[PDB]
Amino acid sequence: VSPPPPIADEPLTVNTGIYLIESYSLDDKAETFKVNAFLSLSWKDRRLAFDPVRSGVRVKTYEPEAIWIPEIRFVNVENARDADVVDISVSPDGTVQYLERFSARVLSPLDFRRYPFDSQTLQIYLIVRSVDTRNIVLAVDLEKVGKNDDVFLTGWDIESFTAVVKPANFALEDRLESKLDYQLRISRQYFSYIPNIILPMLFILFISWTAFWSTSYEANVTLVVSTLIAHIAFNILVETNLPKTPYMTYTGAIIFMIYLFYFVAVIEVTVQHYLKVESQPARAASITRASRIAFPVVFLLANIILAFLFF
Amino acid sequence: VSPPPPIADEPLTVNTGIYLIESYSLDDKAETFKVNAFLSLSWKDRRLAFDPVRSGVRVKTYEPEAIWIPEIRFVNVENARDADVVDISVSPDGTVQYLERFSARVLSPLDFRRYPFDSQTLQIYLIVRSVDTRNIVLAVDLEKVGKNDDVFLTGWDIESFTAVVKPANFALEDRLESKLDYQLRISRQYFSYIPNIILPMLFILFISWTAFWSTSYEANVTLVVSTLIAHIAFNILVETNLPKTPYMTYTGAIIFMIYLFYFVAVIEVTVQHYLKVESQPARAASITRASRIAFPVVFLLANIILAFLFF
Amino acid sequence: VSPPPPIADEPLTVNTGIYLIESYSLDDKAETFKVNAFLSLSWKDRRLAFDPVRSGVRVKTYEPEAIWIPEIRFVNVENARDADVVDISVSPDGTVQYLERFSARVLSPLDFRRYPFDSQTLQIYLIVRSVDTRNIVLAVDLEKVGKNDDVFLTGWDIESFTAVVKPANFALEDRLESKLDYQLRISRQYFSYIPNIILPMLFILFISWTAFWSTSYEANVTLVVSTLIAHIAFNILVETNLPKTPYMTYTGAIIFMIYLFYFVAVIEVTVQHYLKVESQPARAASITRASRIAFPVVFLLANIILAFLFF
Amino acid sequence: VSPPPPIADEPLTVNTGIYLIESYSLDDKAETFKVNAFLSLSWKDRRLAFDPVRSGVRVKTYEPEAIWIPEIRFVNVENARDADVVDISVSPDGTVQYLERFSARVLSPLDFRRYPFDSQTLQIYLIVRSVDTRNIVLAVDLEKVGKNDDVFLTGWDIESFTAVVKPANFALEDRLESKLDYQLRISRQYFSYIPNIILPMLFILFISWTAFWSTSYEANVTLVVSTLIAHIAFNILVETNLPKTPYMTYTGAIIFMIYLFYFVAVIEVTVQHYLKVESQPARAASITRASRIAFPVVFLLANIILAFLFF
Amino acid sequence: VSPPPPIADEPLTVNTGIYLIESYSLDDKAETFKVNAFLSLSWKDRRLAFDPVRSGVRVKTYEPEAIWIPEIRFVNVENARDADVVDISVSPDGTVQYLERFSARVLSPLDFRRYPFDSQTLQIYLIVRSVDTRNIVLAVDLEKVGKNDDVFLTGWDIESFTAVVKPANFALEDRLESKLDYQLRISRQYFSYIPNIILPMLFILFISWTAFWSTSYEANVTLVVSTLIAHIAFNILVETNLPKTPYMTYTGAIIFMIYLFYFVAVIEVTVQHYLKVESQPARAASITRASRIAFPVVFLLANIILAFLFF
Ligand SMILES: [Cl-]
Ligand SMILES: [Cl-]
Ligand SMILES: [Cl-]
Ligand SMILES: [Cl-]
Ligand SMILES: [Cl-]
Ligand SMILES: [Cl-]
Ligand SMILES: [Cl-]
Ligand code: NA
Ligand code: NA
Ligand code: NA
Ligand code: NA
Ligand code: NA
Ligand code: NA
Repeated sequence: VSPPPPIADEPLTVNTGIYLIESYSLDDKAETFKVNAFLSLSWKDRRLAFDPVRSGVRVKTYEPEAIWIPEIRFVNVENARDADVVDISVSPDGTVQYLERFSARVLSPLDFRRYPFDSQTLQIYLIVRSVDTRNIVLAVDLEKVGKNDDVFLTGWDIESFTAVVKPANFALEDRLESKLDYQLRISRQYFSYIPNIILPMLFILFISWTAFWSTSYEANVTLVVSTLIAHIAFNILVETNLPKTPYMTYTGAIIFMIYLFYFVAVIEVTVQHYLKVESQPARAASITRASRIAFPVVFLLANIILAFLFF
Repeated sequence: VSPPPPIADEPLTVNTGIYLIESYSLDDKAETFKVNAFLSLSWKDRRLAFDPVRSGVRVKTYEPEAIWIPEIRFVNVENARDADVVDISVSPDGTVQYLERFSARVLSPLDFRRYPFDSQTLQIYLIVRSVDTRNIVLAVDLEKVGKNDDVFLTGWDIESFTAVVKPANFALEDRLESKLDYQLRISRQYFSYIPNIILPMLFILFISWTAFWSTSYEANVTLVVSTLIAHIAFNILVETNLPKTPYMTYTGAIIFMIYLFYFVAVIEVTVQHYLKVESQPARAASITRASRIAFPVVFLLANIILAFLFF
Repeated sequence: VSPPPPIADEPLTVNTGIYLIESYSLDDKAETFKVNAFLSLSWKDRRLAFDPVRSGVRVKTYEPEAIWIPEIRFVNVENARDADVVDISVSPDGTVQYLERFSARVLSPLDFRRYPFDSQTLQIYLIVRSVDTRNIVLAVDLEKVGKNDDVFLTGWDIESFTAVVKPANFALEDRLESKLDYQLRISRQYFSYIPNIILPMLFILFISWTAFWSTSYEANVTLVVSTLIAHIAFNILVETNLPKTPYMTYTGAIIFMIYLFYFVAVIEVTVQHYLKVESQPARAASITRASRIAFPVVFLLANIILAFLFF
Repeated sequence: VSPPPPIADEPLTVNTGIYLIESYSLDDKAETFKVNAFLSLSWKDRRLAFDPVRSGVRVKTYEPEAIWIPEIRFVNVENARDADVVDISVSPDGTVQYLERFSARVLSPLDFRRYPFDSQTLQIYLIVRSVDTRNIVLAVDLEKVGKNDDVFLTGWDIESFTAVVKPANFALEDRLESKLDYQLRISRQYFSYIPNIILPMLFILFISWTAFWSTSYEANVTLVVSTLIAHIAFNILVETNLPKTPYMTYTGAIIFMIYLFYFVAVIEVTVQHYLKVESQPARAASITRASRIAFPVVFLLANIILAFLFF
Repeated sequence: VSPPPPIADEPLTVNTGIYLIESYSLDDKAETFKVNAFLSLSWKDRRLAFDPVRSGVRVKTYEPEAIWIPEIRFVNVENARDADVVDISVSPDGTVQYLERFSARVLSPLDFRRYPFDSQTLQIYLIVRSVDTRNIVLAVDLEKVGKNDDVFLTGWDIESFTAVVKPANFALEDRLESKLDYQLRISRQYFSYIPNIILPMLFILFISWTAFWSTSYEANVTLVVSTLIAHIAFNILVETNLPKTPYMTYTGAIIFMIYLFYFVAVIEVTVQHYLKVESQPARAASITRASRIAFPVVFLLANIILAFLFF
């Protein structure tokens, strides 16, 4: 089969739509999600036109093999989509109405700067390559763009599914390509991070500060080093659920800054002991009393400044 | 092939029946499960009718290619089901009796609020898309719905496998769709959680309370901080077998609350030492004696209130 | 093609055989194993009979497409088996001799009660569905049942591969089904559990009992709490190699019981200190002396009783 | 079909070009990467020549089945590439212009010596096997060699995508082979290694050196042994993201050397205590004072020498 | 198609050759490796013979479909190999020269007794099943056995790739089978085990022996118990990279024996304290002084004896 011939010198407009059935597996480390959806295509093929009076039928159904169908592909996919044709219908004027159900693993990068309080715009790019006989341009039929009410992405809130209606038309290996941008806007459910990571991490830090109400070097060393090791365990746990970013994340900044607090608590604990041994308990006392106020105050201001830079 | 033509203006009724052969791999984190079952379909095609006297045969067998078969799909699947046709039989009146054996990865959300004492209703949605010539409606043939007595879901108790007999008929991309709800009711085997997570977690907590019968600051600091770290290990272990929920789970609530007990034990241990050093052992004694009763009592009431809110 | 017609009213007997070449991937968590074997089928089709004098040939080879072949399936498989036909041979009388080499992931439940000293009977169920024209019954040809001398299941001892020669004949969706039970009997190689889990676990427990020869509360608290944490690490390690059972396992019982020993060692360590502080070292001395004998004795009797209940 | 016949004694030149659409999943442990690209092939087949007046078209399209296409393979792939033909265009001279979109898992060794500050040259080898009738030679059409502006390897900086234009022509099993080298030059984003591994590791080491300002053997033993265990956790974490190299890596060398510092800190802590007990606090004092300067100085020079050997 | 008919009563000799292109993913726990090679087959079929004078051609190319090809299989594979035919060439006498490029996951057991200083012989078994008309025997064409110089197995040294030229001819289900043994000889790159596991493990052990230069029970208990827990972490790490063997490995032996050293250090530490408390510091002194020499000496002799038994 050959593509539909033009009346003048106009390109062929293939009207597209995506309707999400199942959205799943957002892998933060891999920066990938899986999709199960309807892909609907529509174009005019004058060669397929018929008279509904003479033919009796108001619509004709065709097997993909019988008629010309445009080679439509996804750009940002891992492998070629698993697709199964559902229906092909032709109207009297020759307007073809194609529908397939597909499944694909989409590769769209994420912005972890505000993590776990981040929002994302997942991208799905549709593309068509022009043939030598005719140039093919993509279009968005908004009535056939959308999603199921049951569509759920675990640990995420699905905000919207829309399309950037104007295609990106460009040359690639001396042939025209028509790209379309479908956008899935989602926002992370930060809830569980609070009782599982944030609050346990602050509790261990506050436990280290009880060393400011103790003269016992041996006990202090145990308090600050034990809690420091539990902080290393949280840092390791957190970095396992994220990829290696060339920038700092919100949780990353807080986790890093808390090391400085532990490091300075060790210097305080050391200085206090050294002085007690040097028979200077009075000077050691002043530094400990100051630390009781200084540590929570510097922690609160530091966190305010960090939240300000990130939000 | 074309669909069966109607006598009047009635829709085509495709009678369905899923019979579970194998139920396996319920991944709590992914909220998916895998199924292996028989799918049976039955409809009338007057075009296939024959006289049993003239043809001799009482039933005719057909290859899927030879006759019209409705395009039946699962809604909440990851990818299209792996299916293999077992038999196609036609009765004199033209009643077709289709049977296939399939396997699919079903995606159905889980409610972790009462975990590990939760029960679920796993959903399996069957669907058919109406053609322009005729509208197709699904039906449940209850004589052909069921499961093998050997069907076993590891770590779960299979309660029932039933179907919501009235289909959800609705429009989707200007065509009628007929959805059916098959339900697999299961309940978690909470047994192993008791000797592996719940009881070890309570033992370490009770070990921390032995600090209320000790005047040794150094030993107390070791007791409470060590057990706190083992509690962090259990929290990390528990959260690895579950997804990130925008709500609190039963085990989650208990695990979180226990941090508050450890935090308050550290303040008690600190206060007791401070007083002993300030030459106030009498006041420190009263607080320690009170803690011996207060801690187990507040723990028991808190747990009663939590069980009440969750069950 | 149609099935072979009967002489009288007798069912068609399909003679079966399985010869294992490769057995691998016994996942204890998934309760699955993978197999690569020969499936041999044999039946009489009188329509295929020939005279060896007239035809010259003593045997005729057919492509699967050319002749009728029974639809044979495995019951307890995850997905349909990957099969490749090796040979199809027809004798003068019409006896067909089919042979294929297949690979499948078998789902057969395991009994972890005596773990890691358990033995299993892995099940492989072969099934055939009767057609409307004729009823098909399965049979075991013992000369074609067996296993390769190289067959090795990692961490397991392969005892036998046999077949329960009498099929389970039953009705399923108003048609006859003939099921056959092939059994692979295996026994776990418990060896490595001794130097890697059992002996390290007993060593840490015996190290905790050295607290019965110490008056140092601070050292005792370190001994019992440190070793308790190493016991938690072994419990976590052990439960990762097993699924969640609704019953107690041998290792499970021992691991759990050992927590009680640690809990009671903490009470002893606490009581001893309390008394020393109360200026009652004599009473504390009696309890410590008793613990030295009591702890290993109660541990030995408890373990004898447990081994008795489980073996 | 047979290959194109020569005019004289010249080999057939198949012009190639790879245009990267997606580059993802660079696994350091496996030394693999995944690619999604355009493969374009072009050759002359005079047997396909046509007159456009006669044909009614200026460019002919063929299905792969219809015409002779050279068997082009990748060398360093795990399995055969997943390819889908996009277009085949024949011009009146007989110039075939083939285009396919493929995806493959490329196996290429990585040099971890300077890790995590390493740069790589990923290799992609194209090959063609000569037939008995004609010898096939590969060529690079530079106008068809490029990469999409969005191509992003997570945790890596993509520097260039080029081709070594001169093929490696050689004998293999008495037939000519024409190999082409496509190179992807990338450089690791070392950023995250600094706040997640390097700085936490140095902080714990500096915490161990606070033992040089303490006379408390019990506290010192806790300081040096605790931090040593946290260093073991970092070493285990680091070696999990890398394969086993028969050479030393930069991070590997630093991680190893730091063990020597911990080992010598333990000897210092031991010597200091032994002397204090032997009533020689003066000698112990000199060694401790020297250690305060010696340890950071020897650490700084050692690191300078290491950076010098590796960069 | 039928197999080539015999002149006498001689079997058909199929000449084989494997040429490795890619050898990768040796997974110790699964005892598997993945291979990507060339499989070349050659046999005489007198029916395909031609006169080069009359036919003009010196060689004829055939599609697999057109001529008889022997069903060649691998024995020790997980699934059937992914193969793609490269070329089929026929010489005047009727000598067929087949060539395919395949990929397979080979299952060959490994001997971990000397681990990580082990060497292996990975075995690849080629097999052919004789038909009723003729018996098929395999042969090795040494000129077509070999490997690419770039072939690299990560963490392993490839020594040789050879074939056991005499096939194992045997009966299996009353038909002859001709097995061939292709051997890939490899030796582990033990290098990284030295700075990552062996040396860190010895350092922690030597740190435990500093307890022999301390009278401080509290410090000793910390030294020996802390280092014991780090030894448990190395044992857990090591056993994760290996399968469960019914025999002892070299690393396994050393790791196990080191537990005995820790156990005896705890008894020494306990005895020393008990004596000091019983006002017997002189007796405690003798035992401690002896332990300083005894422990490293018994460790050195034990290790010599172990290396001797294993190498
Ligand atoms: Cl696609
Ligand atoms: Cl489906
Ligand atoms: Cl099957
Ligand atoms: Cl390829
Ligand atoms: Cl094979
Ligand atoms: Cl034999
Ligand atoms: Cl034979
Ligand atoms: Na088409
Ligand atoms: Na059909
Ligand atoms: Na301590
Ligand atoms: Na057949
Ligand atoms: Na071709
Ligand atoms: Na053939």
